[PDB]
Amino acid sequence: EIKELLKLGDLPTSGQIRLYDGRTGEQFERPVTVGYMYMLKLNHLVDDKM
Amino acid sequence: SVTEFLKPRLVDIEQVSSTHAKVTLEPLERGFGHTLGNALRRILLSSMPGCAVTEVEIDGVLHEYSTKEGVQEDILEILLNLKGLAVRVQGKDEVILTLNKSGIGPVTAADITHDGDVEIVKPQHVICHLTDENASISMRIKVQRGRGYVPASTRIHSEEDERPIGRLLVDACYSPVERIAYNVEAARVEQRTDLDKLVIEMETNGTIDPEEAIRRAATILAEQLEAFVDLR
Amino acid sequence: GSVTEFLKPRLVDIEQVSSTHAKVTLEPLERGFGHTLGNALRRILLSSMPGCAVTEVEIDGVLHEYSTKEGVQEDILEILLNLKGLAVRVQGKDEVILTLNKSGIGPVTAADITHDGDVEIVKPQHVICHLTDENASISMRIKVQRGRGYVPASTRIHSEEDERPIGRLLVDACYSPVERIAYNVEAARVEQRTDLDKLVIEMETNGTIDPEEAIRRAATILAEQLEAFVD
Amino acid sequence: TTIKAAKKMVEREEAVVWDILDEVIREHPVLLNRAPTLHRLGIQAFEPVLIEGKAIQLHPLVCAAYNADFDGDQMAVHVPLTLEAQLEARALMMSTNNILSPANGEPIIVPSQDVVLGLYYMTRDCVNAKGEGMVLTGPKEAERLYR
Amino acid sequence: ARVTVQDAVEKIGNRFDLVLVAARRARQMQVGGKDPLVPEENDKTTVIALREIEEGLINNQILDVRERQEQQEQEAAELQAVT
Amino acid sequence: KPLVGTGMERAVAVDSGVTAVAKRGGVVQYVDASRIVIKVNEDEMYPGEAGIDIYNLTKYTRSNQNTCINQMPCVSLGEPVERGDVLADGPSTDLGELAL
RNA sequence: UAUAUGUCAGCGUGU
Ligand SMILES: [Mg+2]
Repeated sequence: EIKELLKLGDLPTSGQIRLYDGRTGEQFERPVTVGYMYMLKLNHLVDDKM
Repeated sequence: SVTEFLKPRLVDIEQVSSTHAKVTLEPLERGFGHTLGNALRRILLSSMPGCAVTEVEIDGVLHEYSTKEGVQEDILEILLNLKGLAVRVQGKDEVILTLNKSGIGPVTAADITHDGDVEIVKPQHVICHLTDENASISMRIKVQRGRGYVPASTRIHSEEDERPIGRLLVDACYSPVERIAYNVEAARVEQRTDLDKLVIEMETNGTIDPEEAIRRAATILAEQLEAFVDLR
Repeated sequence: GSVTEFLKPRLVDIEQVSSTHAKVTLEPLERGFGHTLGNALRRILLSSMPGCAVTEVEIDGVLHEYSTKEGVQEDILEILLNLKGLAVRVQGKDEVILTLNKSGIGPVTAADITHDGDVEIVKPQHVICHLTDENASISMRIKVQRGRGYVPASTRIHSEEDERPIGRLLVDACYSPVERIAYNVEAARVEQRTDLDKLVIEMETNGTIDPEEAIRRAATILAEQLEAFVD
Repeated sequence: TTIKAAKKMVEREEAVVWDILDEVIREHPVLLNRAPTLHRLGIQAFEPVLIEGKAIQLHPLVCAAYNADFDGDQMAVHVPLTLEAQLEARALMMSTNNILSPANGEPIIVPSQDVVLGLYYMTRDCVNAKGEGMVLTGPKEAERLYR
Repeated sequence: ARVTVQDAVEKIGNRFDLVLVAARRARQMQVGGKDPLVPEENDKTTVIALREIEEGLINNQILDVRERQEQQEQEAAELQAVT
Repeated sequence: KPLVGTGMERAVAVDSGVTAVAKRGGVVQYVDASRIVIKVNEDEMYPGEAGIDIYNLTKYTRSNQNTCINQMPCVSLGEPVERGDVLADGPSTDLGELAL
């Protein structure tokens, strides 16, 4: 089902795309898994810990 | 071979939209296309001057973490909306615009008072919403020209007369560009086959022209390389 | 300062490890500019530096790379590898042909090549092969050409299209004078801004030109490329 | 001229204060210690380098010695004062001096996650890759060709 | 600069009295107003003391001999001044 | 909102008292960043009643963990509403869905 | 360095 949903859009079914290095502009030798992940910010702030 | 390098020239500029734009550099020698594209992309994404909103002042508002009677959006939400406003300033380098609105409706960027030098790229950019007939909003917006991302915390360091209660600081993102991409393709010049053509696609906020941005990036790169030209 | 004002290096330090080895330190630089400058210089020096290098060579009595000759300690492949490292400076024309003939016992240095006015050898003591038999002799015709960057022999053999004349072994051409270039970006502080960039460039060349001259030539090439859009 | 003036200047964070701070920390070791000090290697002396931000930057290779991961772990720093304490930190408790575990003599500085993967990927062979079978003059030529 | 003290350790041979000798030399430089026996490359007192210990110019016996010589010359000077 | 969820965000958001849930159906007579006035339908009107429900959202109130508790309206003026429909989004809620 | 006035419980976080 995930692969079908990926195919519905213009995205590869493998889930990995080709990425280029920002600093050097050279394409990475292997495909890298990119996507969207739900990330949370925990209540452990560095400025409150110094 | 020693002096056979072909100087790239700005051939065609394609403005597919108000923000999206495409520029073409041709001809380019083998290998130079990638170098030039990477350098231009890295320079444009970081060191492009532009105008942004710095300080705001509303008559009935004392601090960001407050509410105004008759507006749907919070004061913090209003500041966040103003942060994304796109405005171009010609010569003043610092402008104070005034906005006044009343009645039920969406208060957008088109309601800002007309100034000769300034120009609003997106008049339909919504700022807030008034949900009461007697609700009235009056606002003063400070627009400054700068470079890069300067958070308000660093600007707090200035201590001349402090700030009156009611002047809200807004983080400034002076960069007009938001997306830069480049690609090298085969170029046809006379009967030479080993030539490249560079296509640069730029998505910005509409406050800068692609040709001006390319010229500025090239000037910055040349100024930086002038140190290596005379190594001493 | 100003929106159009950018930081420029003022701690340019040059360390000469050897006659062909150098290390250049530039500080300070705007954040992220060190990577751009280093990558651009590295790419230009590695791929787009004009220079003269050996293209092909023919040796009497040798037909292919998988051949052997009597009296030479070094193999044909090792002879080609030694010829690859030879550095030749030509100010006369694009393509030159030199002849090397020797006989006896001992090494065959680059000083034994026939003298030509335009062709200059920066390392006359460069070792090509060793002759172990006094009756054995070595006679080869080296071809040097002017080009840019590195051109592997596979591309040349795929684009020769001259029916592959016998005895003319192809050898990789290292036109670019640079033998190795690396660049590092370190943290540098001015006043209170500790996030500035400092660029360290370590370069070894083949001896034809000084590494500082190579840096100057690369910068000049980039400036000439960019002059169209400079205002 | 007085202690009060120096206090005011360091409170105002003048430009000369940063140069003075750079001068005083040139070769003054600092003791980094994790909360659970199970064994000897739980506290080690390091040379400080001024950085921005708000988090202490730790060398990866010593993490296995500290049993510390960057998941939210915290570390404490102490400043030796007398010359004797500084010399003990430099000569006895320095990170470079601690290379073998006192428990069994095994080394404590080993690549763990990314160094090993990078070296494994770099030192590998494919039976049919770009530029296979050619002859190179040395490692510098190989680096030039790869770049 | 200094990254390791292994050569200094082998020059002294114990690694425990080496700290004491280096501390004595550093106190002599910092408080006694002495002068380094090695070029001063803007290094700290402890680093300079370790560096000059490394090439064998300073040890316990040498420091004791120099202290004895200074004490004897100061005693001779004060005796001459008294007389 | 979580792009990939489990479908239990709505239940968690509604059951907790963070969000403002309409007690009776009607239309949004008056909307504001700090208060909402809903004109209830005649079906749910009690006899001898004015017929308006007033919800006063909490704006920037300190929580037990020194965090910010803020309620933002999620309805427009004149938009019909029903019983059990969320009128304002509490902290970490997006249109009635939990958003951590 | 001596500054304005810190002690016990309960709860929680990381190894
Ligand atoms: Mg942990």
